[PDB]
Amino acid sequence: AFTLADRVTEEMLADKAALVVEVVEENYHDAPIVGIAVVNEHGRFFLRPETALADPQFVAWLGDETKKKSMFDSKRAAVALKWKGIELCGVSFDLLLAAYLLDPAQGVDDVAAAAKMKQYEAVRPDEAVYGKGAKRAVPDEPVLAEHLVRKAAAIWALERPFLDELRRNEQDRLLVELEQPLSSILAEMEFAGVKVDTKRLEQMGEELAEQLRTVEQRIYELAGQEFNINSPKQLGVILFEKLQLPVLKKTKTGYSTSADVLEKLAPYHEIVENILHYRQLGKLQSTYIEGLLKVVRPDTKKVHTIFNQALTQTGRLSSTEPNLQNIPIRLEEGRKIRQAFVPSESDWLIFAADYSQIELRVLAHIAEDDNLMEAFRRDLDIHTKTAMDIFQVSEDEVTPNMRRQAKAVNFGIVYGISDYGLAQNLNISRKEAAEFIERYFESFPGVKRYMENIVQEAKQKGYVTTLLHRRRYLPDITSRNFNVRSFAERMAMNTPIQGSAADIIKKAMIDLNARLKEERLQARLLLQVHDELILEAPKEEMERLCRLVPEVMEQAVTLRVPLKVDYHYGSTWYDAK
DNA sequence: GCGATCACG
DNA sequence: ACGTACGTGATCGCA
Ligand SMILES: [Mg+2]
Repeated sequence: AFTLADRVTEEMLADKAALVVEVVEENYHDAPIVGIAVVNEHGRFFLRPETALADPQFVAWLGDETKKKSMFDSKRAAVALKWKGIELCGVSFDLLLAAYLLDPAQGVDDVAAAAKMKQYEAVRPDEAVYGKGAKRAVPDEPVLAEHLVRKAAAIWALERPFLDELRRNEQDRLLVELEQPLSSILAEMEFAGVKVDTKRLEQMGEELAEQLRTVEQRIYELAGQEFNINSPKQLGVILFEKLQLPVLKKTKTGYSTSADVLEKLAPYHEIVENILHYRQLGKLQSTYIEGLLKVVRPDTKKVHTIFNQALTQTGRLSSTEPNLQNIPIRLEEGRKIRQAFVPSESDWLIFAADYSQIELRVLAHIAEDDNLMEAFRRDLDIHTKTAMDIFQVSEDEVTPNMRRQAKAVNFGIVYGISDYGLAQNLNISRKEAAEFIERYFESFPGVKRYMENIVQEAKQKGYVTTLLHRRRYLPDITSRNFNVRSFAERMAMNTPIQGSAADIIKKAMIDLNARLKEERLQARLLLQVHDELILEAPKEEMERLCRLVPEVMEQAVTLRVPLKVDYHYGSTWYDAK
């Protein structure tokens, strides 16, 4: 039972409560709050938001850091409230982040899924209540109120068991000192948004519609026929049946036309280079011009991403609607998209700071590999040094092709090395790749010992860990299926590296936000892209940021090798290079 | 809805 | 003998 309240009472404002501030729309930016539930020592309450959020005592309670709240996905509530000019403080327990740290593979995305981890089933999945996709809707008040009170009651009854298990895992500080403070910082970043130069985007797309038409007509002429270049089935028929190009592959999905296949097919027909170019331009038009403009707010011309903090299996963030972690940079034609990402105020600039080789520096630290540690203590070009070691040549004798192949070896080492995977990447034989790998481990025997030991540890304990005690369970490590077991072995090798790098930049974000506040700088974090942080600030703060941001990022943790941070700034994101 | 594809670190 | 590089999200075509 619970109270369907018509007005806020003092009983509802106790100094510890489970709080539900329900936002049903997936994108919570400027979205409605459909209902509120409070569970505390005095009872269970459902409040209508138009009543509660207009009540000064309830708003003061929400903003009082000394009034502690337990929630699920507090960032969603905090951001929805920010759009209403209401501050949420005092969130001491977030069940979504607790569940994520205990086991990221559960895919916990609602209270019911977290509750099932502790045999609590007296709450419905959100999808059962609201529906999926187009059939989605807020139910009538009796159904909605019971659901919100059941979620608040579940949070109330799950905080202790979840904290107990986090404690046993030595993850309690990871929740309270890393993920929960980070959630508030991410909320600020998403709410600030990034300003988009939409007229430049519209022009850029224009440059693109003309070039697409040009290459599309060239492809039709070369194919001797007009067809749907973007259809995988149709392209494969044109290439491999009409034009009779060679098929170097498997499976029975018609034919693969991925860029790695087309790059090998290019010497056989002029059409292949044009299809690759058409693919590049069409990706920019559909995803990064048209798709971006769809989610720009028409009034402010800002995009407000949502950073999913409880999704990836390694501890990284992800970014949605739009994804601001995969904006084009590698080819110049795509890189120009970043000219459309601009500071949100006049006379401000974009400032970008990135870790240099954080994953291999983490590997040097965790493996305690003498040669790799010394390479970073000398601040060597790690791919040139790896080439020197594996091909047994002096620095002057490293050719560009040697550095390229050594770089691919380094990628494989971080991903979880295999002769098959390296051979596929470098387009060489498994035996040739195995020789590269053997040479690598002769030069980096500590890395070899580390990789052997971490796979054995994953088998023994059932999971692997990161520097700050994030965990990933790997039950497939004991599979008698070669493919299944090999997947788990690569995850055992990769997750402590990628995940520790994620831990470090998350701590850097917390440290940076604190330093920006101490210095009373106007600079603000806008984005994180795995190993880099993107800020905007007044032009008059650039000199201070050039010293502050790299130092904070470099000092976030202390490893057996230095951390190194590069930085750039300019008038647009493109120019911060 | 799902696989293929390609964008990023 | 075995055959996938690690981690993500958006779009498209097609069933
Ligand atoms: Mg970098």
